Amino acid sequence: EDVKGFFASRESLDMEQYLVLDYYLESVGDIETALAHFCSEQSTFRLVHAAKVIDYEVIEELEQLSYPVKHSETGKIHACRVTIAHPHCNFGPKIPNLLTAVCGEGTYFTPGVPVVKLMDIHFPDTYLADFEGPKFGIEGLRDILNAHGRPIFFGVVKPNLSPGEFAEIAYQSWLGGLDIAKDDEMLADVTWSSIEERAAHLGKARRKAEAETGEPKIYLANITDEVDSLMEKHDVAVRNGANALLINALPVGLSAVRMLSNYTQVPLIGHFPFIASFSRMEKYGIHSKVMTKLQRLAGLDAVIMPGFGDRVMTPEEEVLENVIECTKPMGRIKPCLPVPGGSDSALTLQTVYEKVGNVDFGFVPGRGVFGHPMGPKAGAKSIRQAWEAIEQGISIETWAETHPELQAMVDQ
Amino acid sequence: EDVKGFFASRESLDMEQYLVLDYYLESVGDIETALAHFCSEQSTFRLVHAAKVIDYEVIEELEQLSYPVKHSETGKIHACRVTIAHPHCNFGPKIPNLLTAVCGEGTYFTPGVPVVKLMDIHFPDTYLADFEGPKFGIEGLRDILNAHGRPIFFGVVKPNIGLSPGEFAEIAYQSWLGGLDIAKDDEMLADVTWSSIEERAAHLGKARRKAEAETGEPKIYLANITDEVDSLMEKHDVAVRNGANALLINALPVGLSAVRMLSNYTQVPLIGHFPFIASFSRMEKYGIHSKVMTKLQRLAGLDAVIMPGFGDRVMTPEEEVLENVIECTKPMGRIKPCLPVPGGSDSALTLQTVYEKVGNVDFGFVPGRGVFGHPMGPKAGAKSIRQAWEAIEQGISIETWAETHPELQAMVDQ
Repeated sequence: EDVKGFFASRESLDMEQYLVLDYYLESVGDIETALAHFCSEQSTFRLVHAAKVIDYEVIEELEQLSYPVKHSETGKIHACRVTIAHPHCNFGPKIPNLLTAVCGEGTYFTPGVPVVKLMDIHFPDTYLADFEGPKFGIEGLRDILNAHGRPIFFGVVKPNLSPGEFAEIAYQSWLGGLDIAKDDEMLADVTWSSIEERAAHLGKARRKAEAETGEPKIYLANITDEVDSLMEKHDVAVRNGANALLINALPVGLSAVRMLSNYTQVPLIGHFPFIASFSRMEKYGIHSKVMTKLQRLAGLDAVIMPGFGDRVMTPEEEVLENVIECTKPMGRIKPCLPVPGGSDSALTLQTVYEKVGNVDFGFVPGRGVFGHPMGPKAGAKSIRQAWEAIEQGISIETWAETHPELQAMVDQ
Repeated sequence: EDVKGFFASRESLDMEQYLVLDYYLESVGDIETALAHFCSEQSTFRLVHAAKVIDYEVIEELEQLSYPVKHSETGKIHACRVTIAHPHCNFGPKIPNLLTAVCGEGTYFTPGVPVVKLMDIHFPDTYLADFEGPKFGIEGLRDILNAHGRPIFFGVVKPNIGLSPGEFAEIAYQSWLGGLDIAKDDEMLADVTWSSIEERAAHLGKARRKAEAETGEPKIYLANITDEVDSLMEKHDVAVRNGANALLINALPVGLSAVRMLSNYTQVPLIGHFPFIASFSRMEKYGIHSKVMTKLQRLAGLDAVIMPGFGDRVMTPEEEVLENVIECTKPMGRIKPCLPVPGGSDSALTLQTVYEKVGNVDFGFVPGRGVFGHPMGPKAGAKSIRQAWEAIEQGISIETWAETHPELQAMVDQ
């Protein structure tokens, strides 16, 4: 009768053979018993195949679960933070198998553990050695744009229009200094706007804008589609002048992202639909930073994510942790570009740069580029003017005094 | 203000062009304003491309959101049930594009609507006409097993992980001799180094064909082929050439779109398991109802869907389990019904209850206890399941039947 077979010191294990997982959970009844059950349900106690508790913290006794969950369990309720060593031989370097083991039936259906949140995953170099990661990363993107020492400026072309109407809006934004003009993540391959039609027009406007400005520009085409169509969509879009591709990572699945990443001739950027369904509860589900880390592992060169601003429904601390997962060392896996999209404009650029602490982010003005009173071109110009005020250590308001496009933005 | 441009009568629309979505939500501020914003964030107003409110019911005023979400909005909080017509021309017959539209950025990040649960999807026949659905479904599985007028009996071969393919094979073989239909891989044991798909399948395939010869009855070896999307077809071909005659996939981990791809390729029934689904479906008032995922799995082409089942220790309410059961079996255009497999705290002793709750024999039964851990072994454990079924058919109680049936009596004893 042995709960203690699911407990090990980190020092006693060959940690190259284990992933390290961090969970929040609420247990019912004897704590160590619940934790062994949790370990057993996610694995087997085979010495080679059991997941093992390497540390835990009891936070507090609770009078009640945080969320009502049907359970027949009897006993004291405790909140716990738990660290588990999980042998990666059980699943291998395969994203669906990883998900199955660390957030699968054992994770959420262990008797006596009704409330669980997967908080972090740490991968040893041995495990990472079987993954490719981003082909391009931050520095591949910067090389394409010849954009050095500054944030990367994104524009979501509004509205969503015929390929030729879209095209002239995008063209103006690039002329005024935007790096990347993208499709909305809800705008892929449809009847009024096929990927073939859109990509031809946008590719022509992109190469024209590169010749008129003397600077590289990116057309970011959304190719979200059925898994069996993604390679063909890549080929149509690239042939026509898209030089970066957007994918909705969770709706297509992280394994599909990995396959497209191995194929792609151009940077891939991931958007965030679906993730909130399992990451919003503060004490249940999967931390959004785990997903950001997984998208990077799968090979996205940039990750669009919720950003800063009081109207964004993700805590600021959580945004900053997602930012770090994109940029931090991870074996030989390239860093990807964090693109925190909040209630942003020329007026919020300084705040975001200050919160991030470096220039390795993408900025997406939600308003005041395409909504700017002087047009899309002057809206893009106001963003570049605000960046230059920041480089000079001058206030936005002082800079605006001599730069009319930025002044119009301060006016609203 | 044209809040009212996002409101329509169902009768004013050509409903063949819309999906019908049911949401629970908690709005902040003016109700109809929050609803129009919700509609707009998920779509645009263009007469062709806007999602529109066709009905809503204000349930109550709340003092506080059900969960404490970070939000700036101020105002009266209301719980609402809302019915939205969403034009399917925006996304087409494409599972990832569907998910992006109805549970994506707009769904969860509309200002003034911090708490949302997607409760149901209804698809018109027009939209269903571009999907295949299950190739085999319930009747294709019954035809393979020649199992009619009874549930389909599953057994998860256990000890689950860390066994030899030859060790695995003997236990599965006894269980088929005992009367089990389907011997399955663990959902956490796919293609790994001490137990490759090629070695398991060869051994299990040989035992299945022997058990068919020994019993005179067809038997299924259900092989777990969960893997990276780009390997699934090759794993299908290895398992099938070795004697797996059905394949198990973890649907959400591989992605519903990859399931659709394998369902078009497959020569054998595909069965979906449920890992991951709970991370978004457990909150009573947030995320996606599990029945939506069951419906989507069916649409993607799974022939059977393993799901939480009945029993006090199962962390899914009974009413939710029964809703999932019906999503598998109900009319859905020309989409075949799939076999619901509600896996609970089950044994020979709980079979009558499940039959009673379901109300027909179109389910899979998965004992958790008393088959492989039956005092007399795996053959006697499978036998006790079949004896319990026979007692149900005669309208005799389990304990009366057990008097003359030793294998069943042991289970009554424990």
